[PDB]
Amino acid sequence: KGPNGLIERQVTRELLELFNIDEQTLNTQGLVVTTTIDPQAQRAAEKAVAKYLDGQDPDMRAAVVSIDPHNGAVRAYYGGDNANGFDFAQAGLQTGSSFKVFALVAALEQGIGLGYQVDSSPLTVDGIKITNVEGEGCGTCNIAEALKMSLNTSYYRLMLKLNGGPQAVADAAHQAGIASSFPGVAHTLSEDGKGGPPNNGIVLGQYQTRVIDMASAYATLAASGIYHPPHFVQKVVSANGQVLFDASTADNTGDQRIPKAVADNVTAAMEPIAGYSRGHNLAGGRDSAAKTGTTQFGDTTANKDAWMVGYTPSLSTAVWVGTVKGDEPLVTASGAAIYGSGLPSDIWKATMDGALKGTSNETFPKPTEVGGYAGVPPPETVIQPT
Repeated sequence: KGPNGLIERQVTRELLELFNIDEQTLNTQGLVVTTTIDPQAQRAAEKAVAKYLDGQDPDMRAAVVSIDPHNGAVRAYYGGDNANGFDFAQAGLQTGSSFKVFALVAALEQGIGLGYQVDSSPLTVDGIKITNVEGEGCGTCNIAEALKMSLNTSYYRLMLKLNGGPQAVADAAHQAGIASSFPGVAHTLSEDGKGGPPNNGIVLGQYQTRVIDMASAYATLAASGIYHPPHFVQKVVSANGQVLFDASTADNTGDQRIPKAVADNVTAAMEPIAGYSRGHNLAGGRDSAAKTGTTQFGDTTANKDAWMVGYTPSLSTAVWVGTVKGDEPLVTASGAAIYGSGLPSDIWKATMDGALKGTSNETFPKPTEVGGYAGVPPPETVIQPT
């Protein structure tokens, strides 16, 4: 069946929850279910994956989820190639340097603006040395620049400035739409596993999160802080045409999870990142807001997971690349390590370009001020001899 079968499994799970029935009952009713999938987006995601994984190591894997920020509809969903196999778009995965976007949300919510300056040098805290996986430093620079350069050190210091520290980061992530639980994880972003607080590694993307969670949380940002629960079912009709559910008819205001000024300043900091990240601006001069991620393998100089998550006002797409075993250096066929700015960014760009083909280029709202800064700070008579 293909990627199609993974979509069918999510749709089924959603219907079971909607109707409070078991699968045996569902499958004998003769229902016709319209999904949220956009064919054009779905094909673009599938093509992009095949193009960039073609000829690589067969243990390489990817997952792609695209959500409409206007309503939470899942427009494209790629969890793997096998209908009855594993769905990497629901796996608990480390997010590495992409997670620190939530620390930026947390900081802006406490009135710290994009111009706030922080040291980016290496840091040691409780015996652990903290350095930047992507290998950049700026001395001291503003937190917008630190986001673009993926400065984990800066954001670790920023987190420790916040009221609540790592809990502020988890609270912002959860509010954005990172789910509080999923299968295999009863309490996300919790060190004890029971609802207790995270440790400092949250800002380093060390907790497990799903690709669908990242696409959804970034969609909240894309919608100026309005959250919509992600869903796969658009409409359900009975065997003889009675509408039993229709997402179109429901109360489609969302919930204001993040204040608009905060979300719009996050977007402003993220706008340059696609182009900065090895020239992955969207085709045709279309603006975007994006964030790369890489996780470190063990405490080596190798990488394990690589991410690109980014959006326009009309689509938010998260892309992960890793390996099926999850226990080995992430490298291309050339031998080189995979960072978020490489293959996951290739896939994100191709997916988004193909999904948004046939639409005009949108622009982002002008941000208003937070902590004294609105958006990213911008960059004789001669007599001789005597």
